[PDB]
Amino acid sequence: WEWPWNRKPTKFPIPSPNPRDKWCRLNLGPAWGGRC
Repeated sequence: WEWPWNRKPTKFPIPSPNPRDKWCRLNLGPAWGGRC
């Protein structure tokens, strides 16, 4: 009860990731549609 753990981080590591992150450039399929 005396150590710096306030306001935890954000913006996970490594830039706009390829892996399942903002992926999809067109209309998907399996469990998608219209949306990303």
